[PDB]
Amino acid sequence: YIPGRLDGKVALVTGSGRGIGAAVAVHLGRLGAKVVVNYANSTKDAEKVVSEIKALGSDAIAIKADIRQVPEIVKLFDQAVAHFGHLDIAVSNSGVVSFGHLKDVTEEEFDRVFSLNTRGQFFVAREAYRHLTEGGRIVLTSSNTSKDFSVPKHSLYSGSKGAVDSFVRIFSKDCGDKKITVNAVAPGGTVTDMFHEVSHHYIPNGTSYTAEQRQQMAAHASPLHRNGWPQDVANVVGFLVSKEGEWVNGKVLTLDGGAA
Amino acid sequence: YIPGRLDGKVALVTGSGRGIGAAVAVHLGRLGAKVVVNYANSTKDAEKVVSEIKALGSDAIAIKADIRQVPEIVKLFDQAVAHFGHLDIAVSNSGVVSFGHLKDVTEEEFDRVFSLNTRGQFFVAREAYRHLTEGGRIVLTSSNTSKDFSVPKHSLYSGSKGAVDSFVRIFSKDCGDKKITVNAVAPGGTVTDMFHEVSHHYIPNGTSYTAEQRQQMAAHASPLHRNGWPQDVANVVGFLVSKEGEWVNGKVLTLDGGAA
Ligand SMILES: O=c1oc2cc(O)ccc2c2oc3cc(O)ccc3c12
Ligand SMILES: O=c1oc2cc(O)ccc2c2oc3cc(O)ccc3c12
Ligand SMILES: [Cl-]
Ligand SMILES: [Cl-]
Repeated sequence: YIPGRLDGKVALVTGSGRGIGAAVAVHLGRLGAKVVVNYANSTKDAEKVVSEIKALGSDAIAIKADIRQVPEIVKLFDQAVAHFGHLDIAVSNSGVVSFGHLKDVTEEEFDRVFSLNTRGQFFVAREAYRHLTEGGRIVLTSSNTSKDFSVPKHSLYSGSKGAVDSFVRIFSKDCGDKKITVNAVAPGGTVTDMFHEVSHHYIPNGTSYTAEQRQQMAAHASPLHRNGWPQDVANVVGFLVSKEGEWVNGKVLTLDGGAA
Repeated sequence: YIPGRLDGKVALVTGSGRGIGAAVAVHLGRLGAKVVVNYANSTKDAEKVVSEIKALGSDAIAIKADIRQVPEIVKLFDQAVAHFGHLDIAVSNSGVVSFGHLKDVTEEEFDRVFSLNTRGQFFVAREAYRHLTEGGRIVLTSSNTSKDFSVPKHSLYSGSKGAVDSFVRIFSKDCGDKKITVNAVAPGGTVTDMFHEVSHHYIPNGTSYTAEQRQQMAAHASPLHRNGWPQDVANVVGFLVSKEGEWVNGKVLTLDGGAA
């Protein structure tokens, strides 16, 4: 047995096609877990991630699910257990971003956001509790915008994650009857191929700066003067889902490199 | 002009039929506002509240709305403005409580709770922003269970209010362009005719105590050794919606008599 490692464990990771989720899936594999690469859209991308994990020496399988549909969350978890025999760890990176002044937010947008970010993650936790081995791990994704960062015209998204913060604190109480810990990670601005299409929303008069200037401004918000990267979040998830992360339970960890 | 008072103002109060909302509606009337008594169920009860407000010397009107239905929120606010000429203050006391272990929470229950407590209150705020006079006031209802109090088997409700906390902080940014402040009150256990039917959920082995013992236990949780009452919340709402409450903006105030 090697401390910090996940040898002999089985982990399920949602939102694995891209960005943060992909880095998390690969990292848990690097740590020695077999990985269910759950994803929402591109099967080719997901199989890419599977292939990286196998190249590292761990087994993986891509299982698609629309996490807005609770019946698909149930089948995802059933299939995860049937394939690998058991499931120890469940990490949700499922979510969508949204912007707009309160006055302009529609019913349809509210539902688009809450169905995935809040309702979807809630039922990922339910199904993880139901399927997990004793002593397991659940990690959901919040955001620095929930409590630590105030962005005008970002109320809907901020509240979608505020819900998750409260969920995990109470989930840790309920899930203690299988000795499963429940936490959330709350990333700040993290660079992916999508960062550049939305970074203007986070800066006053953002469209009057170039993408590169906006990335650099995001970098300077941390006193370390660099951007957050998907590996930064994976590193912390990896610790939380390890044996050694056990005493962190019912908490939300803001991962912004010291910006707040 | 009398500091703290609301003379010449028009206020709309949701959830006014009963409990906290009723006390809030009557209080804003006692402070000199004309009141739209919005309610969900009993018209007779709502007209009772209207009658109290008129007996105090202020005008009031009962307008029903199902706050789960955004089209009815729009009409409620349109009708409020058409009746009184303008609207200055909007207070939501809309919500339902829910209990259950994570493992047993259904899609239907999630939706029952979030549609009112979170989605409904969000759109009350939207419509209040859209209809309010400059310099107005929006107050939503959170709960001590959002952040300050951890109740096992209460994750769904806790997260429904966690969302509201994040909403109001960001709403205060957006609503500043009409100089409207936005806050929430987060009551703890507050005695109403309903308190006794659910107080067992908040105490380990609660059903093995009598209703009166449970009420007394709730009283002892505050270092003032009394229960919270609807007037306790009304008093604070009244301050927030006054001129003198202006510098409290974007905040959630936990009203538990010092329990936390
Ligand atoms: O581009 C971003 O994407 C994000 C995404 C999130 O989920 C949370 C925060 C951010 C975020 O914060 C910033 C601060 C700046 O000064 C500049 C850019 C950003 C920026
Ligand atoms: O009965 C209650 O109803 C509530 C309703 C709420 O919305 C929040 C908190 C409570 C609450 O906290 C308690 C603590 C005790 O020790 C005993 C009873 C209660 C109790
Ligand atoms: Cl994905
Ligand atoms: Cl009501």
